[PDB]
Amino acid sequence: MTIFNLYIFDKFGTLLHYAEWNRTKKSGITREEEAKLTYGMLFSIKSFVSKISPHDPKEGFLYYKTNRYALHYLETPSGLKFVLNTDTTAINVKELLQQLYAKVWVEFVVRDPLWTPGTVVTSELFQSKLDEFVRQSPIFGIRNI
Amino acid sequence: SQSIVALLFSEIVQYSQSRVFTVPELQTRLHDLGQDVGTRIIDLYFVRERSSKRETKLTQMLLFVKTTVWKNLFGKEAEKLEHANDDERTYYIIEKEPLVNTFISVPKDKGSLNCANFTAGIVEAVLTNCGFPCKVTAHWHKGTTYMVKFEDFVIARDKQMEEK
Amino acid sequence: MIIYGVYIVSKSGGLIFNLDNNVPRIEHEKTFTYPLDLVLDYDSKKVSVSFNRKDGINVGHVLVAVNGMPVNGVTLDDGRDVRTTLDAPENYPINLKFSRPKMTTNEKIFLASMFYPLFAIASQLSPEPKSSGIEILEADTFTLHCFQTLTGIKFIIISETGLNGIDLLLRKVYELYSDYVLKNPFYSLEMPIRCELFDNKLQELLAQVEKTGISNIDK
Amino acid sequence: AKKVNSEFLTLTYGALVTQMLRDFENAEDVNKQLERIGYNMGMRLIEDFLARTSAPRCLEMRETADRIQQAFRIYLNIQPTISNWSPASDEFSLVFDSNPLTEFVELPPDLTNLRYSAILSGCIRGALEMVQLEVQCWFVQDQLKGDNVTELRVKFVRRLEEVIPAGED
Repeated sequence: MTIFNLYIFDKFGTLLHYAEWNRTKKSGITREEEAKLTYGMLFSIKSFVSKISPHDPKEGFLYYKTNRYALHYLETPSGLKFVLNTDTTAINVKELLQQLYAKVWVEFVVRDPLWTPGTVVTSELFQSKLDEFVRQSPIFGIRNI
Repeated sequence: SQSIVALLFSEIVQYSQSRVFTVPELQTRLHDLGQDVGTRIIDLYFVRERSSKRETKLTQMLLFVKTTVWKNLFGKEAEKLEHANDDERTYYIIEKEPLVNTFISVPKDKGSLNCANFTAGIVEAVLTNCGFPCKVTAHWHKGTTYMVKFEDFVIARDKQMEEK
Repeated sequence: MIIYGVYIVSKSGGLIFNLDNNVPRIEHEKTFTYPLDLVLDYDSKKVSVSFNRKDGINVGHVLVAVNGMPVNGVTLDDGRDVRTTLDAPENYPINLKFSRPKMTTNEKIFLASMFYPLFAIASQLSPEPKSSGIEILEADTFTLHCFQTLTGIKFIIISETGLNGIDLLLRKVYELYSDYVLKNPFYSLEMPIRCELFDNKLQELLAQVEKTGISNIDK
Repeated sequence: AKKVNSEFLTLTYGALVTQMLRDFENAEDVNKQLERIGYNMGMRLIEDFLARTSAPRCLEMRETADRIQQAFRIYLNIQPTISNWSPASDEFSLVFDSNPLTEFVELPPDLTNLRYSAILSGCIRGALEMVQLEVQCWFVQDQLKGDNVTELRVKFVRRLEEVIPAGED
C-alpha cells in the first residue's frame, strides 16, 4: 500500500514532475491544471499563515490532514516545492522528503547535464530512482508534527 | 429535553416578534400566554400537590402556591420572598433562575423585558384565580425579580381578616 | 494548551464569529543610529522592513510608532512621513517602535473568506476515492483543527501547535453552538452571532481550558 | 435529564395553538404557520441531536429512521416505533403512542380540518433540510383524529448531502 503521488514545483510555480503509484480517484481535471491549482492553493496557505501567525513562522506551513487520507508539504529555500500524498497515520515524512530532495533530486536531476534548468524532468534514471527511493519505505501514513 | 423547551419557547418569542410590532405589546402577548398557563395549572394543583385542601389567606397562599407551582413547573421554588412595608401593596417575589435562559437570552439592546414577564403572567393568572387580582412587573434587578400589586378590595379584605 | 483564537463560519463560509484569546504580537525598540540595516520598504499602507531581521525585529514587523509619536499607515501622527523622518540624518540617534500588524478585524474577515475555499477545495480531486476534506492543518507556530458539523457549519480554532485532545473541545464548542441557536433559530447563519451571554459562556470554556482541566469535560 | 415537566411543555404548545386560532381565523393558515415554525425548529433540533451523538450520515433510509426515532425518544422521552416501509424501502411510517404536545389536549369539533401536532412534521422537515436531506413528512394518522396513535409518513424523495462533506451549496 505505497504512496499515492508526489509533486514538484519551482520557485516560479511550474510543475516539474508528477509520479503516481496508488491514487485511485480518477481525476476530472487534466493533471497540469490540477498542478497549477495546487500550487496556487499552497501559495494561498503560505500567505494565510504568514498573516495569521502568532509569531515568526520560521518554516511556516507544514501539512494538512483529512480523516481518510493525508498530505504533506516540503519547502526548499530556493523556492522549489515538494508535495506528496500519504495515508493519515504512520511515522512522519517531512524528513523522508528532505532526504529525497538532498539525495535523489540533487543527484539524478541537477547533476544531469541533459536536464535543462526549469523544465520537466524526463530522465529514465531519475524516474526509476524515484521509483526505488519510494519503494525504500512504501509506508502510508503521516501523523506529522 | 431542556433544549426542546428552549427551542419551542424561542419559536414563541419569534412568533410574537413577527406579528407584534413593538416590544411592550410583545411583553403583553407573553403575559397573555402566562395567563393561559395559570388559568388551568392552578385548578390542577389544587388537589394533587396542594394537600387537596383549599387555602385562602394571603401570604400562606402566596408562598405555598409559589413553591407548588415551581415544583410542578421546574421543580425549583423561588429563592426568596420580599413583602414591603413602605407599600403594603408592594410585594416582591424573586427567583434567580429565569425560565427564559433555557435558551440563553435575547439581544440586550432592543428589549429590556423578556420571558420574565411571561412567567409574571402565569403568576398573575394563579393569583387572580385564587382570589387575588394583581398586576406584576418583571425587573432585571437582582436577577429575575418580580413585584406584585394586589387588588384593593382584596387588600382591604385581608387587612380586615388579619385577625379572626 | 493556550488558545490563540477561536472561530466559526457558515454555509456561506463567512466568518460568523472571531473571538480572540489575547495573544499579543512581539515588539521591539532600539536606539537607532545612522541609516538602519533594517531594510525599510514602503508597500501600500505598510511601512515595514524587507531584510536584516535583527534583534528580534521580524521582516513582517510593521512600523507601529516612531520616537514615541504614533505612525499611521504611511505617514506619522504629527504629519511627518516615515521617509522624511528617516532620511533626515540629524534627528538620529533615535528610537523606533516596531511590531507586527494585528490584522484589523476587516482583514481577518478577508482572511477567513479566502481560507474557506481551501476547506471546500482541499483537493476534492484527491487520490483516495470518495474522499473527505481537510480537518487538521498543522503550521509553524499554530495548528488549525476544524470540525465539520458533518452537515453544514464549520468549526475551526487556533491552538498551541504541540497539543492533542482538542477535537473533543471542538465537540464541546459545538454543544455551546447548540445552546445558543436555541436562543432564536431565526437568529441564523445570515446574521453573525455576537450575543454576549453565549459569548461569555464560551470565554468560560476558555477559562476552564486555560487551567489544567481539559480532561474533566466540564466546560 | 430534561429538567422540566411534561405538562409545562404541553401548556406552552396549547398556548401557541389557541393563540393561532385567535390571531388567524383559518385552520389552514395557522397550520401552515406552525409548520413553518416547526421547520425552523428542525434547523436546531437536528444539530442538537447531532451534538448529543454524531450519528452516521446515511447509508440507508432505516438508518436515518432509527436515528430520528432515537432523537424522538431523546427530547420527548418516548420511544417511537418505525414501521410500514416502502417496497423500495425509501419511505417509512413513525409511531408515537402519546405526544406530550399532542396529549393533555383534545379538539373542539369545529377544527376538524386542523392538523394539530403538525409542528412535528415541520420539525422533521427543517431538521432534514439543515442536514441537506430532502424528505416529505405528514401525519398519515394523528392521535386526535380517532387514530390509535399518531402515524407519520417520511418520503425521502432525493438527496442533497454528498459522500464528501464538501456537498452542494
